[PDB]
Order: sequence, then C-alpha cells, then structure tokens
Amino acid sequence: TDAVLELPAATFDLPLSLSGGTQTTLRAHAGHWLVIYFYPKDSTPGCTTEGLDFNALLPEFDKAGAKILGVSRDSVKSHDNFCAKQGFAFPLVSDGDEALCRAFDVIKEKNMYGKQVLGIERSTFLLSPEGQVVQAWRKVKVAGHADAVLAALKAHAK
Ligand SMILES: [Cl-]
Ligand code: NA
Ligand code: NA
Repeated sequence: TDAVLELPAATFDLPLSLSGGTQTTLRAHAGHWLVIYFYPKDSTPGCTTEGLDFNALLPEFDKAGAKILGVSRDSVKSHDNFCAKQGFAFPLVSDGDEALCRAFDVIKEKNMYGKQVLGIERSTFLLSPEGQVVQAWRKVKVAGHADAVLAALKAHAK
C-alpha cells in the first residue's frame, strides 16, 4: 500500500560493492531509513554538486537515524578517489553491472544520435526501516534536491 515502487525480492540480497572495499545489502539496513541516490558519473559537475549537498546534510540525516548511499556504475577505485577528493562521509555503491540500477528502473533510454541510448537517469529513493520504497524522485534537479529529500524523510519518519 505505501510502496511507490516494487523491487524484486532478490534485490535486497544483492552484494553491493562499496567505496572502501566492503560490501553491503539493502536487507542489512533493516531497522533504519535509507536514502539511495543514483547519479550518472563520478567526478562530474552535477554529480559532485549532488554528493557535496548530501554530505553537508549528514548530521540532519543522522538525527533521523537514516543512512545514505550514492550509486553509479563507476568502479570501486573511482569511488574511492571521488570520496577522498570531496571528503564524502557516506559510502558509494559501485554498481558496475547495473543490477541495483535495473531493480530501481533507473536505466532509461533516449532516441539520440540515430541510436537507442541507455544511461543512468539521476533518481533518488527513500527506503523505510521495513524495506519499502516509499518515495521516489526521477529526472532529478540537483539544485535543492538533498534539502527536499531530507524534508520528505523527516515527514515520513515523524
Ligand atoms: Cl518510482
Ligand atoms: Na573528484
Ligand atoms: Na532500510
């Protein structure tokens, strides 16, 4: 009923490779809120702006007991370099095979260049403590986004 998106059961058990060399799974986050933001490419202007915006708000996400994960299909090493350069204090998922991206349906197609071109569409999701996707943002406008996600989280968590 409150879900806005249904994920395959297996999604919650996918091993997600993180910056720093460990793995997580969505099921491992049971009991707390989780913000999952998808972005197209490490170390590009919009993606850097977005990551820095979330990073600045971490204490506010902490107040709600929430954790954040950023996701792109860049490698672990790329993610390590991006985190270190920018000072991010939350993890980045290296979704190299786009398994997590496909589960959230963020790989979108555009007819361009006389081709059918597939890519990550900037998108964010709020996952409840019981693993329901209760809010989505797609074709994300970076400016103001992290603030809006925090506000929505607070509204849902209260
Ligand atoms: Cl959705
Ligand atoms: Na960088
Ligand atoms: Na969760």
